[PDB]
Amino acid sequence: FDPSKIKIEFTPEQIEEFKEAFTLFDRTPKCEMKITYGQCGDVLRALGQNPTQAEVLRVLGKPKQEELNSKMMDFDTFLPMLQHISKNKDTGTYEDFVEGLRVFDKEGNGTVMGAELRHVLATLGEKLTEDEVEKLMAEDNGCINYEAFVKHIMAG
Amino acid sequence: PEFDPSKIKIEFTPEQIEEFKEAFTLFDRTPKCEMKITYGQCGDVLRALGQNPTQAEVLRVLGKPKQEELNSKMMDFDTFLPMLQHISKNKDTGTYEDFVEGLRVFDKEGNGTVMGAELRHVLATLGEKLTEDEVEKLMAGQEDSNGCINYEAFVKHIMAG
Amino acid sequence: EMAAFGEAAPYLRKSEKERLEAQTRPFDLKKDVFVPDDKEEFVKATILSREGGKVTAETEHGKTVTVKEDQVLQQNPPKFDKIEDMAMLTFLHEPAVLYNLKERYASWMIYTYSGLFCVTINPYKWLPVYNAEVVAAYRGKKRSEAPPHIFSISDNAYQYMLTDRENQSILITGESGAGKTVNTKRVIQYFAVIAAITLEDQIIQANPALEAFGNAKTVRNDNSSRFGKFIRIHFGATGKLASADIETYLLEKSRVIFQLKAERDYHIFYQILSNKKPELLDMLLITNNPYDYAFISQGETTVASIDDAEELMATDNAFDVLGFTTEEKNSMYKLTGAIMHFGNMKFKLKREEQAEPDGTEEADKSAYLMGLNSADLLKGLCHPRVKVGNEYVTKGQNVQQVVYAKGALAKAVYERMFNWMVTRINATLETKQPRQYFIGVLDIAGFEIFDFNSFEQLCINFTNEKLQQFFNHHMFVLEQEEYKKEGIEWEFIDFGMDLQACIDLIEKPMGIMSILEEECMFPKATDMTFKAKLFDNHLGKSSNFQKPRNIKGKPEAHFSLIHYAGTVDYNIIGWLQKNKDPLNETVVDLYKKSSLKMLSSLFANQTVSALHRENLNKLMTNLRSTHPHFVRCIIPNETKSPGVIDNPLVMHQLRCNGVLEGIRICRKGFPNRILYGDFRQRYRILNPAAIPDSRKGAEKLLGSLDIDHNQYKFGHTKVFFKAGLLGLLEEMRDERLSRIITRIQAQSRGVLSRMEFKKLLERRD
Amino acid sequence: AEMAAFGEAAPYLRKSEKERLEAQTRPFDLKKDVFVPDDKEEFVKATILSREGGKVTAETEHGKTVTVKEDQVLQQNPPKFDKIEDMAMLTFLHEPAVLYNLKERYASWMIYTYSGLFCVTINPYKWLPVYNAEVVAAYRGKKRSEAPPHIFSISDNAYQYMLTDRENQSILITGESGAGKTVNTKRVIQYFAVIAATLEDQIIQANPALEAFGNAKTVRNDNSSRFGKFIRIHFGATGKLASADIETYLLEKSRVIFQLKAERDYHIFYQILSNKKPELLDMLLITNNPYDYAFISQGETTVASIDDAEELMATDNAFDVLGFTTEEKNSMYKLTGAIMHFGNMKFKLKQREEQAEPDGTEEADKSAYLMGLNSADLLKGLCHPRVVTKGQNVQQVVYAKGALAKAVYERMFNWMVTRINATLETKQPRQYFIGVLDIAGFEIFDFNSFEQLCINFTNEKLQQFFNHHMFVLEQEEYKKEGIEWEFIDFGMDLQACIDLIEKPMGIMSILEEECMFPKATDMTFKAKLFDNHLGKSSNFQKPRNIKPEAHFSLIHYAGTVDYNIIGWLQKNKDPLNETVVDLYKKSSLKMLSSLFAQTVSALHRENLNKLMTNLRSTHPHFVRCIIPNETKSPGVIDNPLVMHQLRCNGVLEGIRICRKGFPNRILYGDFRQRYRILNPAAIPEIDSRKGAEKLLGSLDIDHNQYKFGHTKVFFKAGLLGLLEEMRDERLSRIITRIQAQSRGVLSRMEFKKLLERRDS
Ligand SMILES: COC(=O)N1CCN(Cc2cccc(NC(=O)Nc3ccc(C)nc3)c2F)CC1
Ligand SMILES: COC(=O)N1CCN(Cc2cccc(NC(=O)Nc3ccc(C)nc3)c2F)CC1
Ligand SMILES: Nc1ncnc2c1ncn2[C@@H]1O[C@H](COP(=O)(O)OP(=O)(O)O)[C@@H](O)[C@H]1O
Ligand SMILES: Nc1ncnc2c1ncn2[C@@H]1O[C@H](COP(=O)(O)OP(=O)(O)O)[C@@H](O)[C@H]1O
Ligand code: VO4
Ligand code: VO4
Ligand SMILES: [Mg+2]
Ligand SMILES: [Mg+2]
Repeated sequence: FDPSKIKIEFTPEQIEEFKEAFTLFDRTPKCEMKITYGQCGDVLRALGQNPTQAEVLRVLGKPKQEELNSKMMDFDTFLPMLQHISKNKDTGTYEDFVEGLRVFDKEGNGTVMGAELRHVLATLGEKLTEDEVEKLMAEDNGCINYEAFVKHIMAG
Repeated sequence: PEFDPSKIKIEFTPEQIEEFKEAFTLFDRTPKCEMKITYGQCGDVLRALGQNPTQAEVLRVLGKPKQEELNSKMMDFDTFLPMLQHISKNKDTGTYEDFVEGLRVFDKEGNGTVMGAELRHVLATLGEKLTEDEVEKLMAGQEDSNGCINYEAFVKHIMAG
Repeated sequence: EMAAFGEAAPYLRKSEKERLEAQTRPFDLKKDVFVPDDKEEFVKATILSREGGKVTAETEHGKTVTVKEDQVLQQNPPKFDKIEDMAMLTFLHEPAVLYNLKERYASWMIYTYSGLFCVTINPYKWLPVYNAEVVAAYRGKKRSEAPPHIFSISDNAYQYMLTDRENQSILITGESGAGKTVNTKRVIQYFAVIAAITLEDQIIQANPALEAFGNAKTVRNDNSSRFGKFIRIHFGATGKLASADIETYLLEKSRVIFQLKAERDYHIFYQILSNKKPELLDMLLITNNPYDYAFISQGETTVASIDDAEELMATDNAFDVLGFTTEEKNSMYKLTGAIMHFGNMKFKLKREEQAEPDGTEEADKSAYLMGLNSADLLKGLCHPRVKVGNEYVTKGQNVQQVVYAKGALAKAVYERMFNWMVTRINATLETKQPRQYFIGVLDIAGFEIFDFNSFEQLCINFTNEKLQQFFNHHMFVLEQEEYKKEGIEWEFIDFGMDLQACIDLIEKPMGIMSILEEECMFPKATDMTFKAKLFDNHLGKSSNFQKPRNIKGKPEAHFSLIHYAGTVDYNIIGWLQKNKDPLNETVVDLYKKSSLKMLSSLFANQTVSALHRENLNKLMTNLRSTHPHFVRCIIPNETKSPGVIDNPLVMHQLRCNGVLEGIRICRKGFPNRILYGDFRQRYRILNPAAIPDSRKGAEKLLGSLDIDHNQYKFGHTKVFFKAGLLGLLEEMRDERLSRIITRIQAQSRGVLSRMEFKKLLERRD
Repeated sequence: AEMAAFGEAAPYLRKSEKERLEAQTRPFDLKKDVFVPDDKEEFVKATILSREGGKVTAETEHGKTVTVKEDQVLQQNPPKFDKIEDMAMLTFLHEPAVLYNLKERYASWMIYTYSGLFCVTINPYKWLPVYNAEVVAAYRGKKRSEAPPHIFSISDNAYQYMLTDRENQSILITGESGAGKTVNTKRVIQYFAVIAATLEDQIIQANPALEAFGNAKTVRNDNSSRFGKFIRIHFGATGKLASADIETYLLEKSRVIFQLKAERDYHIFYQILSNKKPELLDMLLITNNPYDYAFISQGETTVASIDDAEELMATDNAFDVLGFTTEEKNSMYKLTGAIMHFGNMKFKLKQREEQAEPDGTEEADKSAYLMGLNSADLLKGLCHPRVVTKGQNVQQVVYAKGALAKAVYERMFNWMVTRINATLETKQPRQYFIGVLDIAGFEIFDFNSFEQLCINFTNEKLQQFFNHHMFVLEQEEYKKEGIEWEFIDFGMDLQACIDLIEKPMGIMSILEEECMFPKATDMTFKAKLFDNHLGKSSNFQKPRNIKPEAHFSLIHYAGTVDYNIIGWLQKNKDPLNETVVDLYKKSSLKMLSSLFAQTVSALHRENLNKLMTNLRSTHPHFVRCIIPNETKSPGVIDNPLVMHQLRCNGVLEGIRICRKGFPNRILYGDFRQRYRILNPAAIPEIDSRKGAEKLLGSLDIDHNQYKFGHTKVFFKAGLLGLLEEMRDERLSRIITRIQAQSRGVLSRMEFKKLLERRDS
């Protein structure tokens, strides 16, 4: 197996802190400490990681939509996945994020129109849903100061 | 003491000498009919005998005379003949092409024609100026129906005469 | 994927199977060549023998030819088949270019990039490549992902405008029927559709309205433009469509009253007579027969490719969308009808040599529609008033004199009505919306040679000559000047592309126009005093001026002019009258005192050659303050045959256009250049670490990339890019932007997931 | 004098053979006699006393002891080069050689100097006897060797180029305000009009008529041109004077109703008020006091150098010679008087509403009477313009009143130009033209507004026209013709500054866009300029306030100008009361009715680009006018002021391209037509290039001074001067031989008569 070759570097105290956190995602009636394949990414993010949809699907072993909705996963199968995702450090700099949003700044002024940023985030890259964009965005005239916005998304 | 006409060799045939003697004689205006010319009428006799010297060239064979010498200094045929021989030696009298190129300067539109009044002005003001009398005698006749001269035809005319 | 283009996809880019076929086609670089052909310019061949400086090859048809080593040209490997940009070809020569174009055309791919300009061959068949789906498919695409198309040129011009902060022009060249009007209308379609995501509706409808009055069937084109035009599309500082305007140049007045054998008058006359709107025939007091109207029935009356009935609906609808009132539309139709009746006014000699009317019926109808008195009209035409000093007396006129005057008036009404319509379209297109830039589109009347060439062919062909020189100056003069001015190591190349000798023959003092203008100021001047002055000043003096090449049976001429696109034989009869354009002032005064408001205003207001030369020099300056983008339209054959290429005809156009020379300056030079500040704004995203000064920033940024460092040069104010470097930097920027947005989204997903986890932790099942 | 047909002008044009010899034999040592930099005089003459370790110790001409570096020391030109006519012929070409040549000629009242193919002229501030019919006669056809530098010489050369090259010419006269552009423009016209000698009389009288209405006293010039103009003088194919026309550009409308402290309104107002023609004061219903008329008395009213009485006679006479009728002249005077009364119309607010109403009717009555209007209609139109009426406060009426006065004046000026053109038009055939350009020159006042930007932008564009022709097109010509040439960067390019003013997102463009926003203010316009250009455009800076306040600085070619942006939006839009305009259309005065039968920056930019194209289709000849000092002092030179003008004009760079390049060129066919006379044997009567190679190779000349191009032979200007002397001497020899042959014919004709009497 690919998860079997991965070495657990977390302290026993860290394991238990991820274990206590994992419990809030468990929706099993008998509380058997299990989450669906489709909610792995949400737990990885809750635990401080920021993987792409592609990265989550790779640690899950390229699952089908049926596996995402109904295949179960315990803490023991999740912990090696968390360790692998924890290894990636090329998550993009503050300068990359500002340079990316600067593309959409039609003039000099370090602002972008709210509707344009909402469109870009919902159409380009790994598309966010209109629900995710509304929750994320909720603007000054109706413009976003993209340098502040990057500081905001990176602090959260 | 020596002279510049004395060093010149007479190459004309005795028959030519006698022909030039009569021509020289027809220009005689002396009161005693002595058959002598003034220094100033030498150019005329040189030209009548087929030469075309400039005023500068005539004055040089005459030994750079004063106006008083031109009007009243008498000359016999014997002093004239060596002068005629010297003038006869100059062959750099200008080509037909030089004469056309000279008159072409005044052709404003590349016509092959020049306005009569302009040619009359040029001939009476530039170079060794002709008198208004000499220009009238030379130009008549004449200009075309519009008052223009076909220079080049005019060059052929002046060179044939 | 080519999926976003829909049904257009195969007509824009070859299939994945075909590029796998090109990638695996066996080829012998030493055998597979091009050889000259006396009937096909060049042919493909395989060398048989190899060696003593002589090569023996097997033709593609195939014959056995023996040619010299120097005459043999190498074929480009199959990888280069139907290549999108011909500046990317390994061997660049005449048959490589010709065969790339022929092969794309055989596949109905009519657009090809030629470095920084475009080549287009007329398909003579409508293809499904010009719809809103294709407009949308191209929106924002700069090469690579975007196959060659008129929408691509238009889009690229729009991006240059915003990046460089300068005005743009799309200059569409070509002979008559090459495709300039078709491509002009597709540039407009692109921008109007992009704006719709109405001014957009009105910009599109301006051309059907103008074409009805300014276009006609000639021997070369069924829809020939008989006037020139420059359409400016205005944009706001951020690139939003703001306004538009149209400038028209010199309508061919003579077509209104005269037609050659295989020609028609302006479309409108036949559109009205189609009887599609029967109320127009009744309003104009006309029949449905064009042979009843003298000025309009001299040549042809029907065109197989034109449905005059359907086109009348297009014309009338165009006016509605443009906001023309019922009085405006009706007045235009009525004046067109008045012109029709005017031509049918017959005259006869009194045993005197004075004209008098034959009948009065058509004069009565003319005057009624024009709001004039027919007794006044007929007296004005037969006895024009002349001023002696104190009293007004009349001038005598014979039938030939009245007939000439009758025609001159009709042409003046028509041209002024066309001018009114342009002004009226401009009043609609004008929005009072803030502007900052513009994209100008130039659609001239193309190069033409008829059996009979007069003054109108000289004006047309002179405009074409001036436009090719504009290409020559920009591509080979200003381009090389730019490198020097900026301190780029550059050795001057003479491309042999200069038409100044011919331009000087037509427009400079003592030239054809100047001699004509001076002759117009001499009252006793004739066509033959004019013919003599041309010969006296130019035969054996001007290389482009020659004797005519007259043939018995065919119409004769007075001289030949060696134009860029060919030698044209010109007939000088009536050029003085054409240039002066005299009008009967007695009738002009009746037009000023007209009860029909439009006619009254048309005439309320030196020579044709003076005005034409002024408009051309004004145009050439508006264009010099612009970044130009050339579209080179090519006619494939002389028989309007779809998919058929006449090799000598295509090659002649490629040569006189300087297509090869144009590709060469793009390959050898640095076609793209950007200011250091603008370079930092656009390409810092590639490596922000290299730019934590603007010139050093560009040196550090570019030096840090895995690129060929011989492909860019540093100037005093700009970075210069070789051909292909921009395309790489644009692919690298797009991929990096896609990765950054994906990382912004991954971080954003982490925030939202952490927000919800905080709600769960606060105690929320 | 010696070779003078110039009369009394001779010493003011070329120095005596006596001076030539005193110069030549004066004390001079090439190793000692040098130029050194000076912190107050730019450069000074000096004699080297010491030299050690790359440091030179010299004795100044004043004289102090200076110690400078070897690289700072510049060589003086030997006495043979004293007061040289063409500065391109100087052995050592540098800034002090040029400056001191000009200073020394000026000290001798020789105000014209050749600078290669262009000319430099320094304002004498004194009238010299160099511009009369005798001097005109003496320049006719003369070559640069037989003709001292003069404006008549530039005019004549232009005329020769026109006939030989068969192309249109232009004489472009540059300079700051008061440099001498209008003076030299009028002397170009005088030259051609005298050469021709009523068209000649009318061409000369067009300028006194235009100057009365378009010229005014500014702090810089007592006769400042407040409009630009291009005069075309038309010629027939053989060079006979045919016709003339005048194109005027943008008259300064604001001067009509407003004046700064040390300024006057247009000359005409003071000419009328002079009481020289007392019937005009009675006809116009005016007093003789300018202080009674608001519009014209804000600044100064009298100028020491101007006799307004004498000038009124010059104006009235100019109109007579131009064929203006009594009704034409009277209508112009009456409208000028109407404008004077219009400025004195007072208004007040209504008791209970922010609405204006008249405060008196006397001046309105006089205005309407002269304008052929009803004063009740005029006052109702100004207070209640029709849309149903619009409301107007006093500030609104006052502004509208001024806008209408300026519109009448400008249109009347436009009418006068058209009327002069109708007279100048002879229906005589033409083939070529010589165009003369007289713009309003570079100026800096204590207060610089929109009109100074338009003026200084025109000057900036004209210097770039010089730069482009001299250093861009010139080097381009050599390359396209295949002449061996290495590109030289002369450092003369003003595109950055031109782009800041006229390109999209520039000053004019921002202003134009702001005019299309109804809520826009002068301060919203100031913000957009700063947001787009401060720290982005090098030529755009912060103002340098001290006295009247400015909003920004513009680094122009000739200096840094501080601009005030107040009222630029209204100035650019130029709104007019359409109800009053309708009364002017329905006027009983035919003139006013005919006069009235998008933005200023848009129209100005269009006129400039039209002008630059008419000029690009001509061969240009530049005349560079220089102001010597800032006090109008005759014969006094301020070294830093002269040097600054020579630098920003690019005089030295201009001389260099003439010396290093090939300023003269001729087509092979035209070369054969003109120089075959030099040696007809070299070109027998195919091939035009081979003919030129054989002819030129056959002459005793420096064969490095000509080059063979694809279509032309290129020459050094010096070589052209030699070939012209060689052609003239050879023509004199050929005419002498034609005369010798002609004398032979006449003598042979007479001899034939003598022979027929005796021998034949
Ligand atoms: C291949 O795709 C394209 O056509 N584009 C993609 C991105 N471009 C934006 C941008 C990139 C870097 C340089 C150019 N500026 C251009 O080189 N200057 C231009 C100016 C005058 C002349 C005669 N030649 C060159 C700049 F627009 C715009 C189009
Ligand atoms: C008095 O001294 C003179 O200045 N001239 C002497 C003779 N000239 C007749 C003739 C001779 C040789 C060549 C020229 N053509 C001229 O070089 N071409 C000209 C045209 C374009 C530009 C930018 N620079 C060069 C010329 F016309 C006329 C004056
Ligand atoms: N891209 C094209 N697609 C289809 N038909 C075309 C195309 N280009 C030209 N044509 C045909 O050729 C005719 C002439 O083209 P047009 O644009 O009017 O030529 P031009 O303005 O150069 O004279 C058109 O009416 C049309 O029938
Ligand atoms: N050549 C000259 N001779 C005499 N006075 C001159 C000359 N050039 C200029 N001036 C003086 O300078 C003044 C201003 O000259 P002007 O032509 O009006 O300058 P510009 O038109 O450049 O502003 C003239 O009124 C005159 O007094
Ligand atoms: O057929 V054309 O539109 O080129 O006139
Ligand atoms: O004083 V000026 O004529 O330069 O305006
Ligand atoms: Mg067309
Ligand atoms: Mg002036």
